[PDB]
Amino acid sequence: DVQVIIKTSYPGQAPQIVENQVTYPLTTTMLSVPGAKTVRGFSQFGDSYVYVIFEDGTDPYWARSRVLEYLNQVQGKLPAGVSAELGPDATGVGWIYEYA
Amino acid sequence: YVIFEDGTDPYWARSRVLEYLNQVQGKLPAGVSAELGPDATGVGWIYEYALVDRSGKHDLADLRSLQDWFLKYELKTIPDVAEVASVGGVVKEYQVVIDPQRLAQYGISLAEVKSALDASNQEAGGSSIELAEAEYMVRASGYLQTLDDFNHIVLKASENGVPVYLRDVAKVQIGPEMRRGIAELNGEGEVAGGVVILRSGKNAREVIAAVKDKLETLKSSLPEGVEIVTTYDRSQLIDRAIDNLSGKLLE
Amino acid sequence: DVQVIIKTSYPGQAPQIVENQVTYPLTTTMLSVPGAKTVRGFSQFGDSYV
Amino acid sequence: EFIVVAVVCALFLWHVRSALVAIISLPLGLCIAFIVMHFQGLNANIMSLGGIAIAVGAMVDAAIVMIENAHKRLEEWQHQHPDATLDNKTRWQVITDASVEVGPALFISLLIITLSFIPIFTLEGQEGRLFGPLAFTKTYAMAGAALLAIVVIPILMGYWPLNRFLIRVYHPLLLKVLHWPKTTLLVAALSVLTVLWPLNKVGGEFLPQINEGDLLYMPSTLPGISAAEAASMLQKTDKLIMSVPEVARVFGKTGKAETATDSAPLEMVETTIQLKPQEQWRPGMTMDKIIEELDNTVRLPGLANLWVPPIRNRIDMLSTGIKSPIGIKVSGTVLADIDAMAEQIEEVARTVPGVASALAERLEGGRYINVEINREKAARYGMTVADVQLFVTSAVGGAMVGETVEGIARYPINLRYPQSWRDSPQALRQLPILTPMKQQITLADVADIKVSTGPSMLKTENARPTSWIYIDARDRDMVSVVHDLQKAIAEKVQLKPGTSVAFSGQFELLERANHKLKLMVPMTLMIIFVLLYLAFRRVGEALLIISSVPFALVGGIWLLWWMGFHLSVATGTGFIALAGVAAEFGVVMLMYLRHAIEAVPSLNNPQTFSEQKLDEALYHGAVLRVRPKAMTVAVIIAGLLPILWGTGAGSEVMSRIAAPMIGGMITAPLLSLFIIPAAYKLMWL
Repeated sequence: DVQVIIKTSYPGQAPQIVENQVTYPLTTTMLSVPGAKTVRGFSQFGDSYVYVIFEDGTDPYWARSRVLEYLNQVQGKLPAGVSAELGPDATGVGWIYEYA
Repeated sequence: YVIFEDGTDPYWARSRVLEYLNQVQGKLPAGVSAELGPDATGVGWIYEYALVDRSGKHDLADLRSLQDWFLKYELKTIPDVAEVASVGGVVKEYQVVIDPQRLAQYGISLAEVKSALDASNQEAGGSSIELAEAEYMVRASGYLQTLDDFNHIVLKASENGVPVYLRDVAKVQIGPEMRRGIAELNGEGEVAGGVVILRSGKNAREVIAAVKDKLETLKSSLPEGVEIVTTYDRSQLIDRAIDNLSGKLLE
Repeated sequence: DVQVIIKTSYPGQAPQIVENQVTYPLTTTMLSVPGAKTVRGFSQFGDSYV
Repeated sequence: EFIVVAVVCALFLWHVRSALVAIISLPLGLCIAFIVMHFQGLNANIMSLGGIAIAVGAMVDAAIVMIENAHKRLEEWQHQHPDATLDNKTRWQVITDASVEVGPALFISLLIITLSFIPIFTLEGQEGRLFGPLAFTKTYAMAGAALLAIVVIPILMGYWPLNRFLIRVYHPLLLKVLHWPKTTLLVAALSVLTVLWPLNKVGGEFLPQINEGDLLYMPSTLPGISAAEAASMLQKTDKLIMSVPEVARVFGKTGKAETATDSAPLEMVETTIQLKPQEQWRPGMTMDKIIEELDNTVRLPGLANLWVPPIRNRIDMLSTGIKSPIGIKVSGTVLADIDAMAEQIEEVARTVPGVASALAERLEGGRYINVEINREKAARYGMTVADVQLFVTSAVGGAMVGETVEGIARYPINLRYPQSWRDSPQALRQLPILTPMKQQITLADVADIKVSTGPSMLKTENARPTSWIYIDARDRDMVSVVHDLQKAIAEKVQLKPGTSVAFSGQFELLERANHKLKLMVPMTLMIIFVLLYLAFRRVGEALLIISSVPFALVGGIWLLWWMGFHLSVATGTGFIALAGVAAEFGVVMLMYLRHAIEAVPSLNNPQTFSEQKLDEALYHGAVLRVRPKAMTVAVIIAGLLPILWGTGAGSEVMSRIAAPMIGGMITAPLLSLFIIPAAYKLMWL
């Protein structure tokens, strides 16, 4: 599907704090993006991931362009040093080649 | 307000305005930052309600907090609700008022008071140890919770003597932030309320139906005495117009 | 052709430093953009164009 | 498939150039399909080639029919006039007439096939993206074949033992059927009604287990383990996995790679086992037995084993998030209620006979060392909160402070106290504190430190906390165990206000596809009926030959039960495709029979009590029309048996799509051969 990943880093903050101050305003904001099917999200001791999966027949780039706007709109509310960075242009199924 | 030509994509315009916003951001003042607006316009004010309390119990400052921190998040999850705005009420504000006479006796300047006040609201623990059996994450407190915490912070330490506490130069209290909007019902008194703003280009009837259903299924969680009275609803006009046109066609 | 210019300013940094820390991560990153034919780039004593 | 179709055509017609004229329709159809899909922007994958391989026979049948008709007409002409006297003019004339006599019917039949398989484009989501290319290429191939058959085939047909046995076996049965048609229709109704027996035993799933050369290993464990212990567990489990003789490489890994597409924390194993080519083992060890051996060899108490292919596992994790095929999400707002409900459900699920394992994710499974910094004491010594928590964010911590550059590379810096000061909480309470007063004190004089429990990671779907339960069942069916778990957790477990339970994973997609397929049949039937009225211009014959698809469905489901396959979306597509082929066979039969009854016998019925010559017309419609139907059925079955018996890469889906059609093309034609003449004779009176 069309998936967009939002990874945010909050150095040294218990899961609850990072979920209240970082993940919640992002998961509730990305649910208003035009064409967002679902918004999964989980926060760990220092990080917060948010996966926005869109509806069917959506341009893979229109989705990113529309997520950037809401990212900018929510950036004004995040903590001092936190900054939400967009994910790459690939997904989990894109792991093509692996070497050691 | 940038209004574009006819036949322009509502999203192409925003994507093209973002670029020029970035281009001009380098010239703005130090702390100024231009933020884009929502995905709606002025004509998108679909539904409006007011939070009334006919018991004289809940103060004006509690209704607005309830709105902001419960309903703005419960209703924003509706599929095509562009925004939920709050009108009227009072915002809780920690006001620390300083007495010049008592401040001069101790010989403290405002810069130190400010630097000591705005440097005790951090919470961060970034270590990880092992208790001989498994991982152990590390926390660290530091958030400000109550009022006495404001009177328990020291500004300067007196060597082998009573340090000066914030309670000695400045007294704390709760107050209303400078109001930017006042609202009121028929003739009774001020009331806090909300405004639902719809996304440009979507149907209003479905959004109103969903909003009404959620506000109804939420009627049990609200405190005792608070009620939501609708002050503007656009579904009535839609129903009237559809009925009139259908009757005209039939006749 | 369709050309996009990226101008970055690094006040007072020898060409090599600005090329290692500014121009290289930009020239190597812009080569992954969908539809990028080529990515030219050069850095001077205080600036970097791509 | 091409070779077998050519062989069948050459064996049935017994003429090499006729076989060439018949098979030349396949390469040109393939070319047209490839050109159209290149114009659209598709690539060559399993689905496209599968669609073409499915359409091979359905595109050759219409050409072989016309070839046989031209053969018969030339034979009759030769029988009428002396041999050794012929020229291109009369031959071309008779061949063109013979081709025009039967063109329109087969053209409309190919159109029926195409526009009756077209309704499968309504699938949306994963199954839609999977079955889009198949339908696209099948439709393109069939359209090109119809075009060539109505345009090109006549030209190169004009340029260029076994049937006696069929007639001898058909004659008496046809006569005895025409004697009493009512009993024939009754036994047909009974043969349709006898379909309820296998429907119960046939299982149900989403898609077949498409097996590739590798497989993943992702066991579920508790997050309470260290780094060295995790590495040791990884080493031992990899060395145990390598003990199987069907493993070439093993690349285990815990934690995450330096990318945003991987959010796995430590304590989470994810190994990629590479299997030797399947030409390097006893030819009786399938993938299921390899998975069984792996599961039985690497028990390693402390892990919930799980084995899945990489591509399917990652697609599942992308579309739903649950790695296992079956999963249960417990939603709500309170963490304690959700955790208790997940525990209950996990404990009840592992009693179902088909389930192999069940594990619920714990929310409150995290150990914290809470350091409540008393502000009064911290102030008595003259030090803010930040100054007293810097002794744990940097000394007991080690947060970064900067990065040094070396050419292009960059490396971080650290700062922290020795290891002897983070041994135990009692070692923290003795941490030396240098107050701003240049004094010496401990950490217990300014803060109270204790140990407690709390959330380790907060998973929220749609801005609501959720707890996932991974189920693993490899022996029993999927829908069976799903229904069994539903009944169990609805019987012996009580719900709590504010929490819900939802089955996810493959079951949601299965239900969506099931509803789509259920509402997709009316469109197919309507298109078939419309295109049938377009050809016969009568509702009677249209309904007559459209009442033949039930036998096809019965045969398909019987073959599905017999082969051991389960009901999935592949079988649904197979049935939606088999309907059109059944309709096409019915059209051919009734067209030939109708020409028969039209030519001679339109004169004797006006005189009442005249049925002797009415049966001779049906006989003529079942003596001259036996070779075309047998040839069509033979080529249809032969162009599908290869992909049915195939055992390679990606053959699962194609075999599942082909089994229903091969099953139905044995029951629908065999019954039609007796139900079409019976009902038609009944209708003519």
